[PDB]
Amino acid sequence: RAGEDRESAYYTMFHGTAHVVLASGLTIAGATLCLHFTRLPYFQTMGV
Amino acid sequence: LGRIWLPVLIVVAVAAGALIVMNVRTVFGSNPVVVTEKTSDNAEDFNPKVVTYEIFGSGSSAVINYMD
Repeated sequence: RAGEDRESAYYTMFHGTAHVVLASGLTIAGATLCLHFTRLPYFQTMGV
Repeated sequence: LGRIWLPVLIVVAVAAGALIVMNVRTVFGSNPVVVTEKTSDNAEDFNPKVVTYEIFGSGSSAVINYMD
């Protein structure tokens, strides 16, 4: 919508959001992996 | 410390998290059985009171009943 062509639009999209998606995924993965350190089996079996 | 501040703080945070994990993880359980205390008395025989029964008479023999 800004005006770039499809090639430049694709490269701009990747440059601007590649790291953010990875960081969000890593936060979600790491947070859930903290359930592995609990004591109740119901919580612990959800981490991995 | 432009290139030193980050790893040091990361290590500090990791150590704090590990400490918290170690402290709280062991609190669960830790009370499976209850054992009552024992307080007995010394069972000894010092200065025991002595009770003596005596039966005597002009007869030859007798029939005797008593409480121990």
